[PDB]
Amino acid sequence: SLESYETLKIKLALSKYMAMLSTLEMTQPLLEIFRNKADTRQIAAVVFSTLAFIHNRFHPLVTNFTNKMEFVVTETNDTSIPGEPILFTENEGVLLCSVDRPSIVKMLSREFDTEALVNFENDNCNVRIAKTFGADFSITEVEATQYLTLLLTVEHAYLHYYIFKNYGVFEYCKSLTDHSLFTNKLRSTMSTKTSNLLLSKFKFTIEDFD
Amino acid sequence: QSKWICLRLNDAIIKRHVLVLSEYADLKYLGFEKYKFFEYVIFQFCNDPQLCKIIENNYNYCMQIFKAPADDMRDIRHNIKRAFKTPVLGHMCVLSNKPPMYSFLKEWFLLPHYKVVSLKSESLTWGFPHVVVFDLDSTLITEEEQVEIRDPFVYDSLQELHEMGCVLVLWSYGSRDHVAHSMRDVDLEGYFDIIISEGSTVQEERSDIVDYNLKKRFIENKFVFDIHNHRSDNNIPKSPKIVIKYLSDKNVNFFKSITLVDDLPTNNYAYDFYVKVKRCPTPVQDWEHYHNEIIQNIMDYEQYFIK
Repeated sequence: SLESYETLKIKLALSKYMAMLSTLEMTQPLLEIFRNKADTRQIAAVVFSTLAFIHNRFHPLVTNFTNKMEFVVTETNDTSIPGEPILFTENEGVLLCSVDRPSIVKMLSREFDTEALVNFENDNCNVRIAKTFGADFSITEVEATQYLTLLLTVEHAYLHYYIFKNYGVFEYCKSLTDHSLFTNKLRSTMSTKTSNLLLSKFKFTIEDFD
Repeated sequence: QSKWICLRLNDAIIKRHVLVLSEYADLKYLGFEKYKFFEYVIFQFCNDPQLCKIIENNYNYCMQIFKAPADDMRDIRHNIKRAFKTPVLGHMCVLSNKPPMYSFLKEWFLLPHYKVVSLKSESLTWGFPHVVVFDLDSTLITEEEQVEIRDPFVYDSLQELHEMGCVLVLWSYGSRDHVAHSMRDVDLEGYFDIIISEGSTVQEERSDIVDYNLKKRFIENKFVFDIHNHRSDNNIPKSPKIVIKYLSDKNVNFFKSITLVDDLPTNNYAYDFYVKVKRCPTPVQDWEHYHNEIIQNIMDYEQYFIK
């Protein structure tokens, strides 16, 4: 399908993101790393590097980035707010961000489904048994799902940060009270590389019923 | 008039078929695993030598290089069959990503690629056949209102043609209705394979039920032929498009060659062979030289090249 190569390009950008940080400093699966305080600074650096890649692919026209900013890990509702497990802040010049690890840890736990859903295969001997006649790499779909999930999670944060930077604190608050600016906007200067951004990919809605 | 190049797949997991390329990078539309579905792929020769060099470095498939200034369907097929030592070849695939504008190839069957896996295989012959096309108009009938065969020898020769494993296709340009009476006068339903009618005219093919009396098992020979040329002339060519269409409808999927026998050279668009019928209001009984012509035309590839 014409859809097919777009899916392949999306998978390609996905893996292009994945491998670099899956090799650099990569000690253990994400869940193992995040389960404990073990190098909270490692978790911080991981998130920072993810944000760096996001800035890269959003604005690759100029690859430079201000490496300097502060990290905060917190562990309590008093320390967190629903819906935004990441929060940017600025204090008298001190640019900082804060996150609640347990929220995301709990989040990355229910990915247990399987996709017995729709058409595939074109089940045929030619498809399979024809080539049944004739003629450490360890990865799995559930882990790919988890990692893509976390990426999409960080997308929200990165957009928030970008807008806050470009428009100042007032609009930061305004947007947090109302993300309507996010509402249905591919429209941009090309420098956003808006097609690079995964909002363009898939769509969802609730129905309020009874 | 161009140089040309072709892929030959290493493993013909699907055989016989060929494709035509506008870009070497068009591969990206094909993506993973889809490449295994095509035996050959022609491309116009590289202008940039680096493209041909990358080709030469590639080991995933074999390839060939040649000149074909003869920008003709059948001549290109001849050249490729020479290059790959093969008597019979499959259909030519096309994609929504529109083909290169080699539109001199316009008049042909075009295969929407995805069908290729869906394609059946057919009982109709145990071996790959040749095919021969015929008309009614001034064709093999005597020209009077009631017609003899030009020879009963020809009458039975039509039957014996089945001994060679070859296909008989009659498309009367003449009117539909009378042909049923014609066959009732002299029936070749036991002697002939395929029947079509009402080809006489080209008509404005642009965007802007039968057998009620006697239970014939015939069809609407539907007007589905393009204007195809958008020009001021007067020609009604026999359409390989329509012919291959009805063939594959009869699940006829591969063939060695096709010949035309007709009174109009004009309708021949580079058919492999043309037999200009001699007009004949009397039984000429000349058939034996027609026989010889047809037999030698068939025999052409026994040397493995038609010449």
